[PDB]
Amino acid sequence: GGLTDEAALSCCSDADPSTKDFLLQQTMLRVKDPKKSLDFYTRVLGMTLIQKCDFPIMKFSLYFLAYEDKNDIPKEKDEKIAWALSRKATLELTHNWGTEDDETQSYHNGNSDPRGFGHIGIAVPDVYSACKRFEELGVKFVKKPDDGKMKGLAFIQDPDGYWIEILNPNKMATLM
Amino acid sequence: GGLTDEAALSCCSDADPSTKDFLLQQTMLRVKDPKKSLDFYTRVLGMTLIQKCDFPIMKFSLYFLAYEDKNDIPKEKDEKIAWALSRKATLELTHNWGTEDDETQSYHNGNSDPRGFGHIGIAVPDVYSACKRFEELGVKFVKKPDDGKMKGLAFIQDPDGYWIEILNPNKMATLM
Ligand SMILES: N[C@@H](CCC(=O)N[C@@H](CS[C@@H](O)N(O)c1ccc(I)cc1)C(=O)NCC(=O)O)C(=O)O
Ligand SMILES: N[C@@H](CCC(=O)N[C@@H](CS[C@@H](O)N(O)c1ccc(I)cc1)C(=O)NCC(=O)O)C(=O)O
Ligand SMILES: [Zn+2]
Ligand SMILES: [Zn+2]
Repeated sequence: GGLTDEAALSCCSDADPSTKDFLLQQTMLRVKDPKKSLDFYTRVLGMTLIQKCDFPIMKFSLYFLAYEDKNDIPKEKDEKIAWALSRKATLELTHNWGTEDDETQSYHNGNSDPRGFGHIGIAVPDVYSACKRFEELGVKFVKKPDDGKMKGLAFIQDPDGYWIEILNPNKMATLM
Repeated sequence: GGLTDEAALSCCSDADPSTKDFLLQQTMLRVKDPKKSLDFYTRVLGMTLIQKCDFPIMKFSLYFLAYEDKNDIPKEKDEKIAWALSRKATLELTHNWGTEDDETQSYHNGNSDPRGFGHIGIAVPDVYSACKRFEELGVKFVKKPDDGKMKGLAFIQDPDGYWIEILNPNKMATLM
């Protein structure tokens, strides 16, 4: 079986005071073609590009996306970086230059061997209307809301095949 | 080369009004042994276990961790699930029952072929003092702050080998 509630709680320690201002800032995914990824995360999911970083010597670019208002992005370069990297829950897309033209390359989504990472998840007001719009836009589904084992939640895929869960927090209580 | 700023902006669309309340709620990682993972995320990183879910029929448990105050967790079951799954920036650890006793099993961190997912990142007030405490606790480092190419940021590993970046948002402006 799994851990009992009691055993799980027994493995948890209270937070040391030196970790009090820590925050979960980002999740990083590698993307083959940033033009496709930027269109997907902004047009389909409504995220905002808050910061683009280029490192010519190492041949890669980074794209930070988040659910933030465009009007809150600072104009000054140094303030912009400090603000972008101190937002909670950002998505960092890494583009290693050249992958978009290489037919033998692709990234692995973690859901087939060898497994590891599973998904990112977006909380929405209504899974059914959000998925109706996704179907209208031609988005590829891993799991429609009424398919699979757990009903009421969905999995879509981004341009690289990463899985994105679509969930409504106020309808999850009957799954357990 | 990579995308110019102008070309990147050209691939972004304004957010459709039906995505206005969407939020980036979780990142899911599979963990071999939840006892080790819970101790690492709570004792080393100071996160709080906000919700534990067990699915006996499918043989797995889910552990949601976040930088949230323990006193804000609702007491009622249904309110607790709605609150936990509407927090931004949570970490979902999936335990498939039995992996902790299987010597031939382990998860892949995404940083060696086949690559995909890279890391989660934690923003802290001071990278050097946080890493000093991590060293005192026996945490395994992928990259100490002054090693590697980008100075001032670190990468530590959790019990499964997943990479966790330690960064100070106010010291990143000179890297570009
Ligand atoms: N054996 C699986 C175990 C994990 C698992 O099965 N996760 C669920 C989504 S719950 C999840 O990811 N999530 O965020 C969540 C957490 C708590 C609740 I309550 C509801 C949803 C899944 O993929 N279901 C497919 C289906 O139902 O057909 C694995 O390794 O991925
Ligand atoms: N070829 C690489 C490209 C991505 C990459 O190299 N990322 C950096 C951390 S920046 C990153 O992950 N992050 O959040 C970040 C973003 C913007 C800034 I400004 C600073 C840090 C890395 O791993 N450096 C190792 C080293 O320096 O030795 C890859 O595929 O992983
Ligand atoms: Zn990063
Ligand atoms: Zn999930």
